[PDB]
Amino acid sequence: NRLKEKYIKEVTPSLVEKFNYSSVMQTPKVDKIVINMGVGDAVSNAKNLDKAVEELALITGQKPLITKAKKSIAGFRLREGMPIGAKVTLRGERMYEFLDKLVTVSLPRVRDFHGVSKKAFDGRGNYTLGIKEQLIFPEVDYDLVDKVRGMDIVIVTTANTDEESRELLAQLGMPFQ
Amino acid sequence: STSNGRDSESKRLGAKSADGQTVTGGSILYRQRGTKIYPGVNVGIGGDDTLFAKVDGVVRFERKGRDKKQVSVYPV
Amino acid sequence: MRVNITLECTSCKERNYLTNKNKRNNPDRLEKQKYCPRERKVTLHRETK
Amino acid sequence: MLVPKRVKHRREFRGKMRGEAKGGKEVAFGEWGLQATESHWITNRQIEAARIAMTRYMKRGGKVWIKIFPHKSYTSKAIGVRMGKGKGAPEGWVSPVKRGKIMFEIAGVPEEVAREALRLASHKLPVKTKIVKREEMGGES
Amino acid sequence: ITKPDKNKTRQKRHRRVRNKISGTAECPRLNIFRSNKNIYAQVIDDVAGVTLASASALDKEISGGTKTETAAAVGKLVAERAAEKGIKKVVFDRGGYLYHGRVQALAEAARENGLEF
RNA sequence: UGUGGUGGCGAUAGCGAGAAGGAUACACCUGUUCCCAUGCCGAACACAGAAGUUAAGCUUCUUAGCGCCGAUUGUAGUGAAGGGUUUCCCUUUGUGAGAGUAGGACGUCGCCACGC
RNA sequence: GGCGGUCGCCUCCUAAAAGGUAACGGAGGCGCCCAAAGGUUCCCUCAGAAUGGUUGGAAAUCAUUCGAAGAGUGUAAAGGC
RNA sequence: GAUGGAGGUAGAGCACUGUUUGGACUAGUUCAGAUAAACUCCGAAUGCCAUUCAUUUAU
Ligand SMILES: [Zn+2]
Repeated sequence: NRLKEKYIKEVTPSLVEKFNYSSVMQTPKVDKIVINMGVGDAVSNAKNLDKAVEELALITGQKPLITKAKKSIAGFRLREGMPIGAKVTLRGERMYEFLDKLVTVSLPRVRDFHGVSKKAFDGRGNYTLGIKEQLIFPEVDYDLVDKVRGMDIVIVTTANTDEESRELLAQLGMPFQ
Repeated sequence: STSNGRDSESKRLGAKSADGQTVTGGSILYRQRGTKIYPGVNVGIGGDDTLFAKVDGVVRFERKGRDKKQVSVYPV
Repeated sequence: MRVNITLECTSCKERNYLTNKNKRNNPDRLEKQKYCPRERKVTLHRETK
Repeated sequence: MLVPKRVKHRREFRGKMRGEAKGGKEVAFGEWGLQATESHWITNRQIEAARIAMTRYMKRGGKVWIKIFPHKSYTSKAIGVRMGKGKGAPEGWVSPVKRGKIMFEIAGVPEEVAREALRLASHKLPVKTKIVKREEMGGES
Repeated sequence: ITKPDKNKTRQKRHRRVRNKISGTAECPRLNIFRSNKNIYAQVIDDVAGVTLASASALDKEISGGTKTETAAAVGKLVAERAAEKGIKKVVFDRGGYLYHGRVQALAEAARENGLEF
């Protein structure tokens, strides 16, 4: 779609030269994108995962999973298997459209332009964004929203050393500092 | 004035036929809890892990790889 | 809550089996396809009211 | 008195010492040792009495290693009570010591202070003893 | 990330198929290999540890299609060739695959041309 | 011979470090029309393929750092037969460890297919 | 002797490397539960730790890398997996 | 007497669970040293079960 051209036409020559890759298999990629919502409020009101899921599906053409307890802790009134949050996974074209709407439309709606921190790379080459609310997107609306909540993002790639992903990630967008 | 004092009946577990002994079909070879010993050629397992012959032959206790044991029965 | 029970055949009316159930878990009557020895056949047996 | 935190069993058997030490028969951390030549039980109070006597004599400190720990409990019944019902209540702690075991170690102090201190510790104890030094290996400083 | 190889994940299922299936000389073992461009087949007895017949996908002379149709030819070939060696009573080891796709094609062709399963 | 497959034998067969290789084969890789699939996702499993590449798996070769297999002689115990106080200790005769070591070891045996 | 406790059944130690073995010896459980928590066919692999991530904190839920078992097994403990 | 076997005791060991002493360290793992009846990576002497076996003997 939009970036396969961009890879095979701007970036793969760059990255293949910057680290002197003897093969093109060696060039990193983007494998997944996984979205998280930590609700933690089906504890009280059962009608909270519902809105979380409505918003996340307004984003992407995909009904999200439902993550449950996985154990029972009394600090949060948790039994086992109390459905807590929802998640989504994105392959192929769902990833490039979503990255494009992240870099070119949605993200800059956030003010105080701190972009993306750099203590955010796991030490192995995958990256995780951060979002506080939901209003940052053109798929969301004004009134329908009722809570200030936002979503976690993780972008996983095939890279050994962090800096390789640093470049392969800035080169496609994601306006770092 | 003690609160101990109770036990259960002994169960007579162990080996009921020897290595190198000839045996007729159906005879018990070993009573156990769980598989301490495993079943081999021409031997079955019961409902509570007892091992029995299926065929008449001689009994041979062997070694199952590195850390397990086997019983087999071999007809003449 | 657990109660012993009898399942009765539905064509020849012979009580062929004895079994269990929990009657706050299963409120209605059990129903199984069991071999009926009088007719030498598999038949719908049902629990005696 | 030394006491084990958190035992797993409240009572246990006693026997059967049958002397010969299984473990530390050489000096490990100090320069001088106190080795038992008979086999006996040694209690909390005997160890503390010996330790206090040994440390008081060494003005300017030095260092002292106690190498014997009471793991095993006692029990006992009371006067005026007939034989019969279950074990008594636990009263005490002990360690069994077999002949050969080194029990204390001292360093940082010349011979005579160390020898006098080990002499004063042994009169507090129910065993016969010797005094030993680190003798000869690949390296003994 | 580390994608695992598929061949080890199917060795791990093959070793559990084989706790039941095994082949003697009255009832040899019809095995199957399925690679990215072929499928193979051997007829194996295990007390002696040997092969009695075989047929391979695109090694010898099969072609006339390159859909699943390559498999049915191999099934028919091992059927004929094993009936040449006095063999009718084999047992089928799937490998670790499903009895579903182009392994089912080979198996079916085996059952039409001489081998009772 | 080389490679693919499928088997026996207690890892002496394993782990980690290092190199090399694409002849066929093995793989990664490319797609979702059709058989089938995701408690979301063609990721997997299923199928259609053959642009691209030896980077990763795979194969071969070097390495005794980690595991594994370890003798010999000395002890500890203990069958029989005897002696002191009998808590415990000792002497004859037979058996003999666990530790700790000298050494071994980077597999060995077999069937099928194709290529040289 | 009385008062106190105990009286059937299961698991461990005592128990002396087959089986068996006392004491008002040392420790615990049972008098049920499950219509699936039974049968069978396919498929799967755990507990933790470290790193990042908005609410969210040590610890709910996401991603990666180490991880032979340090988990689970309706219910006591042993033997098994 | 010879040959095969089942089994965890006397040792002694710290891989697993309890109990425990010194030292280095750091997050803000390590080096040594002990110990056990209900601990075990290990493991005897003897006893026990067998055998178309052998030599004496009489059950
Ligand atoms: Zn009827």
